[PDB]
Amino acid sequence: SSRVIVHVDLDCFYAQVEMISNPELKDKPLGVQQKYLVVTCNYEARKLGVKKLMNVRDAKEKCPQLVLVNGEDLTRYREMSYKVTELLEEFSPVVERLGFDENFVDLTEMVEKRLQQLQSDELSAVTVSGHVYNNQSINLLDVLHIRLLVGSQIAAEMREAMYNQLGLTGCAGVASNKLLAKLVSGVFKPNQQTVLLPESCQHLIHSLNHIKEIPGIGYKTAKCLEALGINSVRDLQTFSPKILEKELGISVAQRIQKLSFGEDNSPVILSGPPQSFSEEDSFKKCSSEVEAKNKIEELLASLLNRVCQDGRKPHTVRLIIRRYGRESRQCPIPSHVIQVMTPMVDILMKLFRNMTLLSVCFCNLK
Amino acid sequence: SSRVIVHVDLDCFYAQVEMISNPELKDKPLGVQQKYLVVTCNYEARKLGVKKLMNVRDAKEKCPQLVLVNGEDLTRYREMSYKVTELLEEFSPVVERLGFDENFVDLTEMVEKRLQQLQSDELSAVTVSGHVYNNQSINLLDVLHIRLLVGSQIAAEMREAMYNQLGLTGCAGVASNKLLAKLVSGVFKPNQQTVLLPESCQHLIHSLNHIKEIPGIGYKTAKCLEALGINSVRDLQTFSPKILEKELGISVAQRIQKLSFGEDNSPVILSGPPQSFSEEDSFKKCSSEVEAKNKIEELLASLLNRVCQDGRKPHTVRLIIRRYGRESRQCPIPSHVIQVMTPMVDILMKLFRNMTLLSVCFCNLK
DNA sequence: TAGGGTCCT
DNA sequence: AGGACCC
DNA sequence: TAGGGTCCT
DNA sequence: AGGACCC
Repeated sequence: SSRVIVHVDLDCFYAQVEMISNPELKDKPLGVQQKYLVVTCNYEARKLGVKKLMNVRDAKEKCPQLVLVNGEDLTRYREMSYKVTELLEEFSPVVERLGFDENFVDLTEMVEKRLQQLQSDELSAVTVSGHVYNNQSINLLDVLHIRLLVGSQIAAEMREAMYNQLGLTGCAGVASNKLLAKLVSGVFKPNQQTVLLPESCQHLIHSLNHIKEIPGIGYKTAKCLEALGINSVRDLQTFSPKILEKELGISVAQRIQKLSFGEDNSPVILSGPPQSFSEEDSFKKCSSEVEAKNKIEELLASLLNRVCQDGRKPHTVRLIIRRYGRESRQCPIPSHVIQVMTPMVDILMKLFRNMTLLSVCFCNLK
Repeated sequence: SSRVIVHVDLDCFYAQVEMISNPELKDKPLGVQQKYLVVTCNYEARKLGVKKLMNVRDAKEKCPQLVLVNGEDLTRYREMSYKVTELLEEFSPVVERLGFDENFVDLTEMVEKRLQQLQSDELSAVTVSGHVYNNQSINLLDVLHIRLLVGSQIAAEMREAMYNQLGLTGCAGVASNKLLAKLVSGVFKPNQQTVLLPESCQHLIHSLNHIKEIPGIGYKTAKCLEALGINSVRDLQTFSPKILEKELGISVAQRIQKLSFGEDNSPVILSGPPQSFSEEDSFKKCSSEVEAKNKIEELLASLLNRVCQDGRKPHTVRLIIRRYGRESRQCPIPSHVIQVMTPMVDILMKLFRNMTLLSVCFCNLK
């Protein structure tokens, strides 16, 4: 029943991809911006004081030289993101993506095949690769320690390969479920890896400073938990099941409470090809509601070649908006047109009618 | 690109199944009732004046003797319904169910395989089986006439088989798409079949007296079409695309207008096993909101053995209600419990809280 | 936030 | 269609 | 309606 | 979760 999961987390992904593109930014502190924000930056930059999501001022002006590169167009990041997942799929087919820069891989079957291959004696020579969370001592007679170490060796091989084959660095964490792998992958932040032995599972989970830090608990649940006095992970562990059950629902409640103990039985799901392709433009009020339809052909133009590219074709289109909350108009894509721009353009137009930012989404792929 | 579709429609299905069960009702006019209604009845009954969905009074008292059998419990109907579909699947794998007593089968591939088998001469001997809609003349040199006739021969074989193997009678209609097959299957109502040649497609579609009669157009669309002056099928054929587009949406609009011409490109979809299992009880106000939870264990008890039976197990439960409009509380089914009553019972209870008729639905099968 | 994406209700 | 969660 | 069911938004 | 459509 016990698993060996790895979580692979790429350092400052977009900046890595931009530094690979213009090398002259290698030494230089680098910010990737979209609109007014520095959504990410390389280490130099971060060191000289910057954070994911500061103002191109509160941050340019917080610092020198700061090179800015525009990262509005996600295309290259999205391609590199899939190169990484495909590489990890080669290790073990079941890989789950979480945004463009994180992947979970279930290493359970692969660890077991390795251990079977190892003869009677070299098993005592199995070592760790990377850090051991909390500096915990290994016990070579613990079968679970031996699996998690083999799991740290797969992880180092994945990271070596992502570096040798794609030029990317990244962190990894090995643990017995997704929550823990993800919590432990960032303990040694830059381009390193860590492995979580079971005896340190409470230490990790209690190293959190707020339940918002638990993946699975977002902006809302957190605000609600607060309203009940629950603030630390230990308040959530000890809070009353009932009262919680009867406030967040049995589902929400009885899952987030297991999380608070480090227990998480959710499988790593095979993500495979994406379920949708969309594009977007912000513009703090810039749609006169009228003129701004040209932005609509915009988005289509890019999308169409993406949607094409795939093979698979979309059976639904959808349009989305915001106001000086979002709204969406869903609709089937007419038969024969799947098989160019011009028809589409006008399906999207009336959709527009039936209704600070705009988007087209192509979904329901077949 | 042209298809041969059959639509198979069983006569007064529940009554057939009840007449097979108690033979003494064979000669006798038979009503199947659920609560206060005669949801269906055998021909004798219908003849001596009865209709699908009259009051057990406005109808018992509209007529003699009238035997009543309770059809609240759908179990036997549901089993016989699947026996019928499985039989038709044996002819050609792609069969779509529409409620418990109707099935569409795409006979395209099977008709073509038959025609290929027929040598050069016997092709002139191909005949029809059953009625030809509108008494239309056949043209043996029309490839489309020849396909639809072979299609009427498959249809007679299906009906013979449903009769010989399962004791059920029924109607069939063969046509080039689902709309037309379904419109034409009831032209000779009792236990007969009809085939639609293309030249009579407008005659059939114009034989309708209201656009509500077009499968695809329901209670709402109809009321809306009316609000625009559209009443006959010919008003809908001739109504303006735009105005219609810009009232029902492009999707709704441009599909129902094709229907009004007898054009319908929707594929017969393989229904396979069901996507959900649910049970229900009416009771014009009888839930004190409190006591009535016993009805909840009720429904579960039956369901559980159904859900079991299948193989596949449900990952979601859901509860539904009405008021002296419906409401549903959706929720995941806790891991380990999939693998009895007692846990469930209480998951359903709190669901109850977060909130003339009651139901449990098990869905999201895996 | 930005510019994506995913699953549930 | 909209809500919630993730990066 | 009753007692089911299915797909879309 | 609720709307619309079918039997």
